[PDB]
Amino acid sequence: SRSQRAGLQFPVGRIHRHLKSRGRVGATAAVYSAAILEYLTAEVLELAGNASKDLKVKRITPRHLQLAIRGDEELDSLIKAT
Amino acid sequence: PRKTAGNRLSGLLEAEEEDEFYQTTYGGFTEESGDDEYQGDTEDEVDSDFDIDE
Amino acid sequence: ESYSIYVYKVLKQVHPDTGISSKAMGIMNSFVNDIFERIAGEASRLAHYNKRSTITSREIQTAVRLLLPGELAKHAVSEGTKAVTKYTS
Repeated sequence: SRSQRAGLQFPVGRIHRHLKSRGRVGATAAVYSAAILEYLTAEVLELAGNASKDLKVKRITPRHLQLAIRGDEELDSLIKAT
Repeated sequence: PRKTAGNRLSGLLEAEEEDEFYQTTYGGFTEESGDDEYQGDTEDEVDSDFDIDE
Repeated sequence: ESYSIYVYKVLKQVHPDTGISSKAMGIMNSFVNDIFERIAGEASRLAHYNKRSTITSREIQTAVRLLLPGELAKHAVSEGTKAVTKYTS
């Protein structure tokens, strides 16, 4: 896929369609956008899967997401500015 | 000097006061009773103007 | 828009043996959508500011730098550039 070319899990073409729905939108804008969104999802997820004293969470619930985001000065401030 | 000094301090301060933000945002970050596991047209969909000359 | 399936692909990459609840998945989809709207709105105004007809990775880098705090903007700029590079290469 085009997402694989960019080395990502996020849908580049779908993100391109979403950007257009919000004049031309180029592939680079869609690729850069998917990459940053994938980055933040991975940062939030990494922490939530490790939101334990044993660090082993079997299933991520909204408590883990609150521990992940609130447990991080930068994610907390990002979500709050939004 | 200690690489482990103040280990949990920052979090204990954060925990001192309730955050109403995490109670309302996106429906609130609270566990529900009956909160099941997430299950499992998945692939990317590409328009004609994806690879236009930028 | 729905990004829940791509949030899942990332979850399986970071934590292969970890699941996600439906409410939790919905919050992830809401967070991805809220951030997307901010970045887009921001890139949109820069293309307006510079009279640009085409939105490129230049506006997204400028948007990321404006809305993302501290270590997050630095890393997300490295992740976006890297991905664009391997796509354009």
